[PDB]
Amino acid sequence: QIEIFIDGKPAKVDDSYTIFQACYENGVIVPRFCYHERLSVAGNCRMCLVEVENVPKPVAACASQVVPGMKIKTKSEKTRIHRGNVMEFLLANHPLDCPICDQGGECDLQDISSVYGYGISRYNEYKRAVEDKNYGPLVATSMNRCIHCTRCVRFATQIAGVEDLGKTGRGKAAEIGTYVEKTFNTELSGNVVDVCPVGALTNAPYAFTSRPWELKSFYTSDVFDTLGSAIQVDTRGPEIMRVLPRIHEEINEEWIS
Amino acid sequence: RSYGNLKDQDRIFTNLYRDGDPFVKGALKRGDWHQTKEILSNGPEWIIDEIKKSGLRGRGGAGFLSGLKYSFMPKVNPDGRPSYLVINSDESEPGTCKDREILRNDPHKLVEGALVVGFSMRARAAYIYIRGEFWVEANILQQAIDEAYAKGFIGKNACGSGYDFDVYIHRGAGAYICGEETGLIESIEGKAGQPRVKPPFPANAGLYGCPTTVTNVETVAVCPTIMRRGASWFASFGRPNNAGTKLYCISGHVNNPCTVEEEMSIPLRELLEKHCGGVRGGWDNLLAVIPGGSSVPMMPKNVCDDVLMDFDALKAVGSGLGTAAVIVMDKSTDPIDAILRLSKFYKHESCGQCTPCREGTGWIVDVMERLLVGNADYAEIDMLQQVTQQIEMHTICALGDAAAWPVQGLIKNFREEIEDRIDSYHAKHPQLKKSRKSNPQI
Amino acid sequence: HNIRYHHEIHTSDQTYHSSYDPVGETTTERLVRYGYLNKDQVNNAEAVAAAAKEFQ
Amino acid sequence: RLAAHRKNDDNSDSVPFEFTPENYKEIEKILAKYPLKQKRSAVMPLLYLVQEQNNNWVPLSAMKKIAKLLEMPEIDVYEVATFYTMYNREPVGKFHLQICGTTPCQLCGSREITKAIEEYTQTKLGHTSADGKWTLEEVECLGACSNAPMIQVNNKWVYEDLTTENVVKLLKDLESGTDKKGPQNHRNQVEGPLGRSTLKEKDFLSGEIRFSRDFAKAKQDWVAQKEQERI
Amino acid sequence: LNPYSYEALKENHWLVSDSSKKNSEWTHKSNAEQLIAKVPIIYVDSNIVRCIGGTEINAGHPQVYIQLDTRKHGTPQTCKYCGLRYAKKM
Amino acid sequence: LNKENFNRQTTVLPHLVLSYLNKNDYNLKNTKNDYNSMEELITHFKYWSKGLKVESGYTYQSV
Ligand SMILES: Cc1cc2nc3c(=O)[nH]c(=O)nc-3n(C[C@H](O)[C@H](O)[C@H](O)COP(=O)(O)O)c2cc1C
Ligand code: SF4
Ligand code: SF4
Ligand code: SF4
Ligand code: FES
Ligand code: FES
Ligand SMILES: [Zn+2]
Repeated sequence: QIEIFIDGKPAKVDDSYTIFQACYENGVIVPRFCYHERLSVAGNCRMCLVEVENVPKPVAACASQVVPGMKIKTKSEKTRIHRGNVMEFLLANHPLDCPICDQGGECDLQDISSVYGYGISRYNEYKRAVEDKNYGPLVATSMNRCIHCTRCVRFATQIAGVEDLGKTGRGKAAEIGTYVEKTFNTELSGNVVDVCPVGALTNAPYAFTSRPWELKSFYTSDVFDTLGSAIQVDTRGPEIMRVLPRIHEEINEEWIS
Repeated sequence: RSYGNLKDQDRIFTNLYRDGDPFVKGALKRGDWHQTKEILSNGPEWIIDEIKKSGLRGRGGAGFLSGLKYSFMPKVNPDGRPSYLVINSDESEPGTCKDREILRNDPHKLVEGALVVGFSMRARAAYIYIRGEFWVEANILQQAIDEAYAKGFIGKNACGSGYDFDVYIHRGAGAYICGEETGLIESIEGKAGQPRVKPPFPANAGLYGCPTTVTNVETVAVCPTIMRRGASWFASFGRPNNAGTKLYCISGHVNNPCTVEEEMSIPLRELLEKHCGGVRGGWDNLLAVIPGGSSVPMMPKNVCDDVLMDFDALKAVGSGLGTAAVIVMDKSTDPIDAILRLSKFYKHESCGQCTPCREGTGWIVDVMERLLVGNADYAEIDMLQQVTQQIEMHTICALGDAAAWPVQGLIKNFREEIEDRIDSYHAKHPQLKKSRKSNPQI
Repeated sequence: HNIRYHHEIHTSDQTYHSSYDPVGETTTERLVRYGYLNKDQVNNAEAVAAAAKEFQ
Repeated sequence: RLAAHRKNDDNSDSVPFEFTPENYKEIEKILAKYPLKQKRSAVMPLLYLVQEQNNNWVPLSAMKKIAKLLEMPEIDVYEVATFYTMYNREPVGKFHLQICGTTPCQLCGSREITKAIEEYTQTKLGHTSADGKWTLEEVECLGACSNAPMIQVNNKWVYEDLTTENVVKLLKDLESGTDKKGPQNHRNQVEGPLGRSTLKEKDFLSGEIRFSRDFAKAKQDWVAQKEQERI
Repeated sequence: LNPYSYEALKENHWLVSDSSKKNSEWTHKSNAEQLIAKVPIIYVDSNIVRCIGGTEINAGHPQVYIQLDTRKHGTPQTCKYCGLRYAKKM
Repeated sequence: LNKENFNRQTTVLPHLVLSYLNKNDYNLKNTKNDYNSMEELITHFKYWSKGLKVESGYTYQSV
């Protein structure tokens, strides 16, 4: 139990918290791409960088523990500059794919850019291009959109229990996926799509058919297995369009088969 | 006093020019492995205090105080887990070629220093991380370690002091990022070798989750001689807070490129026209000098005429000692071309783990390629400065700063040259319409 | 090539609020309503002074 | 190099691989070098062993065999073999020339010697010859900046101080196998040309060198002084 | 070959194929598939190609970059905005 | 008088004030659109799919 400061308002947290956890519990939203509440902590992206006094370098909120008496300034101009720089680097090599990307309308990259980025670009060179891989009829791949966030690798290793995904190569030319031509065959495979923040991995049956804003959602439970998985059904008119998992923490945690 | 002009008696590496057998026979003839039992008889705290009083600082390109850093290691492990000492024999910093000479000429010095330091920190084993390009050096060091086992200096009754110490060689493949300590540990643990997020630091959790420390070859190799000679002898050389001798490797546009050992805080010009035969074409023909590795920003002649070669002196002028690598450039050198090649080096050696480095290295290379030919704008220099300032100090490890610094130095020292190149290109190449498309691939 | 200040830093979004007590309210009513006094200890100098200091 | 497995008829799953008994003894020694629970740490050495016994490149089947041997997933072996540029994942020519191109070697004429090698071997800077004898590739700094420009062969042997004609002579010697290691001129290892400038004394450098200290008295002085200052 | 077979589905992004391409005048109400199939493959010298679907910016589609360095040498790739197909020259 | 310049045709230049003061914004708007910039394409998509976001508050404006 230690006292910290977030934008001038004193708060009390536990000494085991990270800055991101304290900010979220105190109602402060910090942008993120690689941190997930159920996977291991990675610090590869840098969108969660915040500004703290007496610490010259920006500190990653998700991968740094709180210090008694520290002050986090998420509304300073320095934090805005940090977020703008990171967003600029993230979008330097991103493809102009939003009209054809199934993530449009619910992409975290789009919303984070709109809210926190500088709002305009200056990169005027060729972007990298990546050939697409085949993972099976459930997962569609567009690997030009990947930001190397490692969420899929961590999900496959730590949640699904399969060891087929990884990162091969070095530098800007490194690629995420299997080294050889191998399908991503497993139960809970489609869940990896929900983990990936960009349109790099998409729901292959749910390809091009719908957009997020033209759907109505209902909460219900599944009957395909005797675990009553809490699910969300998204429909457009008289047609059911997709099924997503919910949060229960006593059934299915976050995941569906 | 005027620093420099060191006597031959005060050299530590007397085998640097191969004047004797590098193996155990020559090592004993040169005084290695002498009175090591008496050194190990004293407590580790005494060794720590002697290293602290000697004033030895890290030779790996940082300059941290070795004694305090070694003292950071824990004194006891309640879990029963061991402690590891790691020798950073990887050397991929451009311009630096000293540890190769140490390994291929004085391996037993490295082994003795490893034993002494590991005993000082109560470490079980020592892992020496040699780059794969040092095949011959790895073989020579392995033969020296085999001789040390055969003579009963390390392992089981190491020097007859009751301490167990094993020395192992881990040969790593081609990767500059493997010189970074956490990346080095990850490389040892059967992984790619990407740097970790600190904290935690290796003093708490390092190799295999056990406490670990990573240190350069030179400091380890000079520790036993310091212990035998004494802290005062080492501190008697160089400026305050810059004590001891230093190995300088000089290459490029100099008359006599070579590796020498000299008292620290030596004047730069005095060093060049004492040991390296002077700049090609004379001192007036000098254009720029890189005082340390390629990470350190380049210097113009104005400060090179007077600056000394040490940590504080080079830091006060906007540079650093780094790994004591000296690169000399003539008036026939194109600074833009050299810095572009350095940026291309840094682009290829990024591990790609974290965003700012992974994109900014390529962006810097792409901008510098157009800057070289003049097909750019006056505002692109400021854009490059801002891009470097965005890359640096935002990444996981310190490689992003090492990639940002040389371009900043080049801009600060030859903005006028860059502008002249751009002006000539635009004067010889009229163009009215501006393309809305991306720049052509180079 | 300058993009850092494409978005406005200072904007005209400031709001200012004023809150006043009733004009006809006396000192004793203000002290009682604010939980610094009770109706019984009215018309007593010590209670009024203590409530005034506590309020101040 | 591509960060993926290229489809090759001679590099498929049907391609056999098996360690030699001498390589098996080397494997058990390497595994003895590491803790019992950290067998995966031996992935980098074993890869070299493969590259030793299979013509300087590492096939996919060898990587699968290493993964099975070390009880680690194949994807980790893939990541290790792809991260490091010193491992060849495709067959390579008889003489793999790795010309240094970093700025210290560039200032000494790396481009000129590269052009000389190009015009002799009839093979471009990043290419393998038609007959397969030569594979020219450009690499970063090789830690021999003082003896620049310099090249390396087969990740084994380094040759320094090359000129336009000396590199041609070195290539001919490598073809005939009668080459000279180290510098290609009178230079003696790292000491510069025109002789040396330091370590001139020889009486001290040819006899027994000793430096004796009384560590017992040193320790007694240290304990006495720390106790005195603590009191 | 059976369009519902494993190989045909696997080499068609797990979709039922149509070699005649004449199902799309009813399902998609046009003959664009035939017309785009009438365009041959463009062979590019470099490893990457840039498509904008026209001679100038804003006349076509946003700039996209297509990789031609494939796992199998010379495998053609399709632009995802316009149907043009490219391959690395030899 | 100029011979080939556009100012020869007429004396009215409806962009002279805007280009004089807001040169930086004039340059960015005239060089980057949603066909060659990622940020601008994201802005276009969000603008035409969900619209701009307006901070909560009350206003009254008369003309
Ligand atoms: C990108 C990078 C590369 C490095 N390369 C080396 C190297 O080749 N050798 C070395 O001794 N230290 C290298 N270092 C420094 C080490 O991380 C570490 O600071 C040093 O080994 C500490 O030892 P010292 O106290 O003896 O200097 C590098 C650091 C970075 C960030
Ligand atoms: S993943 Fe898709 S919607 Fe998201 S910003 Fe990138 S291209 Fe646009
Ligand atoms: S394919 Fe997507 S989820 Fe996977 S690592 Fe890449 S960006 Fe993250
Ligand atoms: S700064 Fe570069 S080298 Fe260091 S962790 Fe990030 S990507 Fe890797
Ligand atoms: S969310 Fe913290 S570094 Fe990625
Ligand atoms: S630059 Fe070539 S060996 Fe260092
Ligand atoms: Zn197109």
